[PDB]
Amino acid sequence: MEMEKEFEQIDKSGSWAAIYQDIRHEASDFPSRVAKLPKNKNRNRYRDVSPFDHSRIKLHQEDNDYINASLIKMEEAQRSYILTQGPLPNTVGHFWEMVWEQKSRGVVMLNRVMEKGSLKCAQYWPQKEEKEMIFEDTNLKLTLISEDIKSYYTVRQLELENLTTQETREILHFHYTTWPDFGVPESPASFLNFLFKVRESGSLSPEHGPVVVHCSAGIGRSGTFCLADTCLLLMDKRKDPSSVDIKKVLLEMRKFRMGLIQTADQLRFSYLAVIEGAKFIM
Ligand SMILES: Cc1cc(C)nc(Nc2ccc(N)cc2)n1
Ligand SMILES: Cc1cc(C)nc(Nc2ccc(N)cc2)n1
Repeated sequence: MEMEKEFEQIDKSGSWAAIYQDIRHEASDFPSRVAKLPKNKNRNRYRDVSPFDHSRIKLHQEDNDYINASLIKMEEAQRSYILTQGPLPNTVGHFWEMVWEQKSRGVVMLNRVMEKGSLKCAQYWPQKEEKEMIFEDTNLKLTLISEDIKSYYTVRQLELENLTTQETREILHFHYTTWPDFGVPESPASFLNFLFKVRESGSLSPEHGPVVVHCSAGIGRSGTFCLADTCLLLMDKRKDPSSVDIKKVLLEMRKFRMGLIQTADQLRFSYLAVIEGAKFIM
């Protein structure tokens, strides 16, 4: 079926939970043996969210190459994304090592450091220009260059220096600051505006490594971001845009990382974002 009328048909019939459970039943199951090794217990934020072995990002290190991060490679759309958990106190150095080694230009952050009164990720970037951060375990230095605070999101320019080679690179930090503590946004308008700002920066484009996107577990809000981006790109590429099937795209992405889209409300919000976004494109 088309998307906008399949949407109203699920709303009128109140069957979002049944649709979402079908997706969960059909989703791929691949091994995640490296994630579960005992030496990696303090590299995982949640015991039930792990990268598959076949698509995990490897750190360029011979001691321990593990980070909870996955490469989502969308062949028809010609887009790639790295989805990862919010960094932990003992993985902030690994996180920036990955950004460096994978040649990423942008980092997309969809959570606040504290939500619901608990810590959802480490304060992994500097808050003041004159107070830089050094990661001694991976030999990187990180400096805040500038910060632009807007009503729904903040954009930061950061400098990452490999202290071994003295090479430097500019990284863009796109921080969506207004996702509610509970539920999903009422309107997708600010989320789409944010997506378009990331696109306009070059961070999603083939001349760079894959964008790094995270929330707390790296599957819920993070899944919504890449699902909406990929669906809209396919609608531009194809002769028949109504042939884009959001459930099939989500199942394709779940071949690369488990659990993408965590609730039926997030599924409905993804439909809404793609629907409204397709009107603005034209
Ligand atoms: C010398 C010194 C002393 C202190 C207290 N912080 C830093 N740098 C730093 C900046 C930002 C974060 N998040 C962490 C550390 N550096
Ligand atoms: C200069 C400086 C000063 C301080 C206090 N920390 C850092 N780096 C850092 C590394 C890992 C975590 N978690 C936090 C900070 N760097």
